[PDB]
Amino acid sequence: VIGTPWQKLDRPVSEEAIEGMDKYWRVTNYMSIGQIYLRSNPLMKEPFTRDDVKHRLVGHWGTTPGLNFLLAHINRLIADHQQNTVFIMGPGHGGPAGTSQSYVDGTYTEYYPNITKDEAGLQKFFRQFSYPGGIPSHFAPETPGSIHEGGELGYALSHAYGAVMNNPSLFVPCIIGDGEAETGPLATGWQSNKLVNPRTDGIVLPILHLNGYKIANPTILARISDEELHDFFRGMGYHPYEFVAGFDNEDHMSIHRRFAELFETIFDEICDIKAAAQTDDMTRPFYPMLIFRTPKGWTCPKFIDGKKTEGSWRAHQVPLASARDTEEHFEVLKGWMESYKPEELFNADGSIKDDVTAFMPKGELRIGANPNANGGVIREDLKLPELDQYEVTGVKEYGHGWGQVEAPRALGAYCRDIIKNNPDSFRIFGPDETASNRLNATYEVTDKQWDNGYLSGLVDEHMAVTGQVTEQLSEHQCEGFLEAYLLTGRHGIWSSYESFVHVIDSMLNQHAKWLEATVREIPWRKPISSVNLLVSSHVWRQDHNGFSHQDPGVTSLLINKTFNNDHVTNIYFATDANMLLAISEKCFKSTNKINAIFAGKQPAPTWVTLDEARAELEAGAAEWKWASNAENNDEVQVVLASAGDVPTQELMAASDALNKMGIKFKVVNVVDLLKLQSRENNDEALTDEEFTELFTADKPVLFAYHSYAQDVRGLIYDRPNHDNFHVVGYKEQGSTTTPFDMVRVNDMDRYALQAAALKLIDADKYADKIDELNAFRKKAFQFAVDNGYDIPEFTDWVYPDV
Amino acid sequence: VIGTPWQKLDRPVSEEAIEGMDKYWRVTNYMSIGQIYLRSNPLMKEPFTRDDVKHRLVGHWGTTPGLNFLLAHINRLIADHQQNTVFIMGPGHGGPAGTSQSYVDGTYTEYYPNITKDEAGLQKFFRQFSYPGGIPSHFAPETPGSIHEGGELGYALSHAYGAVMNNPSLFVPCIIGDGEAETGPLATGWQSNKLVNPRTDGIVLPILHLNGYKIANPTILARISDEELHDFFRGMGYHPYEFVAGFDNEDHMSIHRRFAELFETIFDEICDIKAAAQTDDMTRPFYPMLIFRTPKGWTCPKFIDGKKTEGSWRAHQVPLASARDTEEHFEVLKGWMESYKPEELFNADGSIKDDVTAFMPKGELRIGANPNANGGVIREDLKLPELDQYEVTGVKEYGHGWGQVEAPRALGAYCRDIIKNNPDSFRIFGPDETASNRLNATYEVTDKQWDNGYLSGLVDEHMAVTGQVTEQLSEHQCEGFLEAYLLTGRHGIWSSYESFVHVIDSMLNQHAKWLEATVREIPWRKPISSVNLLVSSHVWRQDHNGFSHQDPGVTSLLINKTFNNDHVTNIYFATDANMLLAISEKCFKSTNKINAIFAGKQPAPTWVTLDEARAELEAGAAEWKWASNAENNDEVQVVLASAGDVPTQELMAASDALNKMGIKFKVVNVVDLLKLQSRENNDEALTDEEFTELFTADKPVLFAYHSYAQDVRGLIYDRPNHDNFHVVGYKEQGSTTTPFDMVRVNDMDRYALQAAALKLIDADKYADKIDELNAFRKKAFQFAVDNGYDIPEFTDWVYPDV
Ligand SMILES: Cc1ncc(C[n+]2csc(CCOP(=O)(O)OP(=O)(O)O)c2C)c(N)n1
Ligand SMILES: Cc1ncc(C[n+]2csc(CCOP(=O)(O)OP(=O)(O)O)c2C)c(N)n1
Ligand SMILES: [Mg+2]
Ligand SMILES: [Mg+2]
Ligand code: NA
Repeated sequence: VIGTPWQKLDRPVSEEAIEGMDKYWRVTNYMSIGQIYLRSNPLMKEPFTRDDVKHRLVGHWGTTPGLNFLLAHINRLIADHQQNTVFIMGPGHGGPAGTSQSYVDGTYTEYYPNITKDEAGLQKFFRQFSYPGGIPSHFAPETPGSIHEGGELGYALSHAYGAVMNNPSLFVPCIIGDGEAETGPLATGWQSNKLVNPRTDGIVLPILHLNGYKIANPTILARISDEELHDFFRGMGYHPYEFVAGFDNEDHMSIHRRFAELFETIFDEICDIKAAAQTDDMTRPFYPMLIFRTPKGWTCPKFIDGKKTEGSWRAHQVPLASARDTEEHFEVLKGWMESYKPEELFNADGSIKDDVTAFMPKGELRIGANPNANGGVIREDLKLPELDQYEVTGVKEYGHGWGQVEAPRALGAYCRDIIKNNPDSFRIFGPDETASNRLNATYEVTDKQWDNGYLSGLVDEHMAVTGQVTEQLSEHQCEGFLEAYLLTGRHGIWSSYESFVHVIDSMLNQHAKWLEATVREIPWRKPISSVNLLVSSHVWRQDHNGFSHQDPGVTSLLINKTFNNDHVTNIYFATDANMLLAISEKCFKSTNKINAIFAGKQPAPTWVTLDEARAELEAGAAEWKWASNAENNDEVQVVLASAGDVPTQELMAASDALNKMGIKFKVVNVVDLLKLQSRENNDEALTDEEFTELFTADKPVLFAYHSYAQDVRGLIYDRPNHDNFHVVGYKEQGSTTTPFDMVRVNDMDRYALQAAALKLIDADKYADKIDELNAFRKKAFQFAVDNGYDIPEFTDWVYPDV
Repeated sequence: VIGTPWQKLDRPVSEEAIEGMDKYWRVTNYMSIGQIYLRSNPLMKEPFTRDDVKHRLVGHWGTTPGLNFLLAHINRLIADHQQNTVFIMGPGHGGPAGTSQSYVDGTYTEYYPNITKDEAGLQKFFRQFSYPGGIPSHFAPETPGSIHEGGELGYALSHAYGAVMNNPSLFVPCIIGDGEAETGPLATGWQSNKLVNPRTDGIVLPILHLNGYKIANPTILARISDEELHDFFRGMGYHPYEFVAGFDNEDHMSIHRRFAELFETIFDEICDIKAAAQTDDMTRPFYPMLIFRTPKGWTCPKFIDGKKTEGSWRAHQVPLASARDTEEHFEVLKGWMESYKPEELFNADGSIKDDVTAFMPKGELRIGANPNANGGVIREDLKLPELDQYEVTGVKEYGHGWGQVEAPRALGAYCRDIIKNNPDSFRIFGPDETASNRLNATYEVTDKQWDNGYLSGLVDEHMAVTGQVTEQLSEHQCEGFLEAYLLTGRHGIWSSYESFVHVIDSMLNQHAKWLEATVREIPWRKPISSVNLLVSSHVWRQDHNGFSHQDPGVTSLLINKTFNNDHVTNIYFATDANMLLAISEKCFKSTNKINAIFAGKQPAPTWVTLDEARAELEAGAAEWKWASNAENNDEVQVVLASAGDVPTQELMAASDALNKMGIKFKVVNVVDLLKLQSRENNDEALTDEEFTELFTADKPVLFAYHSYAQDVRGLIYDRPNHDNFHVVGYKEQGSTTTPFDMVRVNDMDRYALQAAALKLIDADKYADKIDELNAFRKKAFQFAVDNGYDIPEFTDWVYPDV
């Protein structure tokens, strides 16, 4: 247990804590200006001149003094209440407030010992910000206290609410840009309070950083009427509180005492909710939220060159951009930095004075030290059930190609038992598609968590106020809740229709960037559990939905996060349920990855046994020798290779026909796609030797790919024999139609694959046969048009091993 | 002018209009069930049996009777008020309601003459729905009345509000799923009423289709308290009205008269707002919105096999899934279809009776006929200013490589004059980045439109209640507002930081799917203006922001919409301002495309004159003969090729050094990326002959690519000489650092490009020189680390032609 959660003070905030927070706000504003502007002379010691100013002024002042004021007060709250706390910096461009926080709390020098608490360390700390060889301008993963960089805005609320799930002792003050609140993902993030339980989850306090402006415009929420702004928050289930300061001549000590009093009223309401939830965990409370309305750039010069800067969008990035180049801007910078009175905040040796930090929390309650902001320190491996009990044993009993299993059901049973063994640390998220993607075996041991109105057992099923599955129709919510659930040390999986994974392409990009920077250079940030995404209800079988639902291209996005032997991204094609089991175990043991797990939810054959899946998964691609009919590679006339459930079923039927014609081939199944890349691009890929053993040195290779052929063409560009591959993939053809027609129109059906194999072997010899196969594809299409189902010769085919 | 806009009735709705709407609702519910369930016998004529039921039951009933009821009432409104109207079907899976609407209004048989108004046409209409060789299950572009398919949910509101911009006569009732309202893009779409003006724009009426459920869960908005739901809408600037029906035994005629009365009160409020805005166009009104709370699946069987189906998520997809297979489900289907009393709705010949449609609008006011739902019928070409006045004439006057122009400023001036010449039909959208991306020359002739609070001329600049630029910090809003502005017949452009274009990858996928289906098979849907996106503030120069802002990969997404010689997608690399001008003119003349226009906003050289840009753009890739030093292709030792402003600047400096060494090369610039694909993949690409003329038949090619190398490797896989290309691209390296360091760490700097050229020519001979160049890259990096700016030898370089 960290601290003493949800305790009220029952005395006023002390005057010493008020004095300490004003000194914090002054020193963190002074050091944030020093990080943006100074390359030397951090204490302005004689002579202080333009030569001490950076030659490239980069970074963002406007948000920063607001964040520094909130951080003084959240620090005071943590210390006085001993409250386990992680904050979220929505305006992540306020990086200097997050680095200043960790430098004051002492974690900065603990994690970066060269950056010491004295004049030399402070000089290094100022220069390194947003500087070559230095550190980022945002609240990046290399800053203690960060689980959210806030560069791509929108995800502050889903991260906050995912951090509190199953974390009943944790408070998260979530600071949200008022410009960020104009994004789609932030606007739906406020609704998450219908999806957490005040007994079994922790508490988010949204703090809208309503400083009036974004980069070059006012914000929508700051300029609507105050009545509308409070109705809006009350309508989303909050009790809004509003604080306004800095627009008049109120002295800063008075401002701190009024804010401390308000924050204590808010925290007491949060403690009342937490106490009441011990008894009534079914009534959803109106959780507090705070509208914090202060001038953008607060405390900077009111006008610069005749233009209003404090209280304007003009304060967003770098005011005084000529500070190194003109004596006029320099004297303004000098007066601005002097206004914080640093001679009162630092000792002669350059260390921040004890009276500046006496009010701060200590130990693991410090924002920079709390293990929830470095969740791999808390993470334990999952207690996994043995995988063999889930195996589809039909392949062993009856043969390769057996049955009509819906593959994700085996993963549903495996996840049900992972939840039973890990009942508060593994969650499932889905955008109203957990049952549609066939993971509903999980409801045998838990419920979908819904903290909103119930009506009747005739409609509400598998649903309760606490539970380990969460659904909302928003891929941004599912991906963001899971990312923070992992960042805080826990585990989970989500599923999405494949075409709609694209809604969250950019969130995958950012969490991959967070992993890239972590595995490269932040070894104190310990490994977290991977993002596991079941990508299902895929392009080949959108029977009720059609063309808008046909887009497997998240493969191509994921390929753009495969560099530097970081190994943070995996793309897996589950050939059947036993392959899906073997991939899922590997994913659930893995850390520091995004694992995209492709699997079809339609009834489909099972190709391999579980032991076979385990071996083939490790290599990444495998010959299926029981399907190949060639003696050796030299007798091969064509290599039949596939990745994906439906391309594999059509390739296997093509193999059956080609065997019956007397054609010699081998069959290669591909599961771990990036293992096709060269070793020069991927030091864990097949070697050239192993790749040539599979694909041959010089025989044609027909490759039936689940996604866009471009992916495979690009990945194998420097591989031996790559000129001999013919990659057939989805090609933006399809609608609501029958299973055969959907593969027919992308030349992926068994008949077109058999024709393409013959064209690669001898197009002249097999010209008539290729025409007969193309005519059969037309007869089977007319059959579907006339009859309303596919030709039995297509539907009824079973691999002959069965 | 269409109809008589914004007119009140000042009499009650007639009883004949009530009788007509109930007959519409019955016939459209009956035909929607017929589209999902029947392959023959649409009038249930003796014998009606299981053999008339489809063998594959696909499609979605639950939303559909709600939409059919709203469409009866919107049709009655249009006819009685003569109101120019386009609706939006947010729950686009209710396709059978949109096809039934067009079949009743008569547009279906006008556009599809085989689908006649009689028993044979009705049989064909039932069978073809969601059927092989037939039509989609959603409200696809091939349905008259659609500008929004609604397959990927979320975009109903941004499309509605973009359709009304500069369309002051147009009413848009926007029907929004209550599950769809849980998405990010829909949640921020409600805020668009701060961005339209009630005098100069038209009026959206949001209608929340609050049927209680999504696929397998209740919805957040249906289960929060009613007080919260109305506070929420009032807080977002609406006057909420709520209608509840179908949960008790109220007869349907009574329901229609109560709804007609409410819809008239709402429409009168909208007419009051429109009249008042003629005089006061600065006070933002509280626009009506309608909460429409009815049971999901309304009018279907209350229980099926003991499970509650009407008023449940169970009604979402296909109830009675055994209708063909068991006599029990069949008799339920038979009784359900009989309950609409089709013998009263159709004549003996199968035509819908006159008394069913006498209340409907006629002519171009019909939902299926209105030209705003087929905007290419209204679209006129833009009146474009002559391009030569914008040319950067420095290349002609002083030489190739001249100056420090910020390229988008030339496009800003060109757009300013396009707005002046087309003052109500060309808009700019940006997510608070129009000025940051250097398009603010537009504010010389218009303002950013902001219909929300003003405070002071010291902060509000270039901003007014009417104007032709729109900014909100949401890429979903900008892309959705523009898509509908184009779909309704107008023109425009938006700009985004490159990394964040990814937020709307999935919207690009869907608008490309809408274009694919239109150019393939819907020739009555006339060409619309293209989506033009300036992709700027790119990966090489995110000086204030860093690694989260470094992701040029929308190239790779766009490559997955390049099939079938549809030619709906273009990827352009603007080498400099004159190239950007030539690309922008081509884009602004183009139709039926998505044009992604890559350009850097940093000060940069200008390489080509405007006439040169015009020629080179047409071919797609061009030799720069003034930069090449080789006699002919056979004397070339390496081809130096680049795509993108910064790769081109570094390649040109590498060319200068290589010339000075005595190395023979040629320089090829690539602007129209997909023109590198083979003709077999793209019938408008360079031919093999033209491609070999540029890249040689067998010399090494060093290709400095702006984005991820994978893209170029995949596109050239079947091109002559492709094995000799070495593609250098971004590789997930970088942070907030200097311009040289950012290209250094991706091996893109001039020194690494010169080294790679030497390694391709003779790695043994030039081993020492390659070491010297790699050491210089380390000295220039240490220089930046020590001094805080790049080495003058790097920054001060100018191509020697200048
Ligand atoms: C998704 C996304 N779109 C665009 C941007 C570009 N951008 C960086 S800061 C910023 C304005 C942020 O304004 P606000 O949230 O109000 O922050 P503050 O005023 O506290 O600086 C924008 C538009 C972004 N970072 N993320
Ligand atoms: C962005 C997105 N995510 C997921 C889906 C999958 N899906 C199709 S319908 C649907 C439920 C829609 O519920 P609602 O909007 O309430 O529509 P209605 O109840 O009127 O059928 C979902 C989850 C989708 N179509 N779009
Ligand atoms: Mg702001
Ligand atoms: Mg619904
Ligand atoms: Na090759």
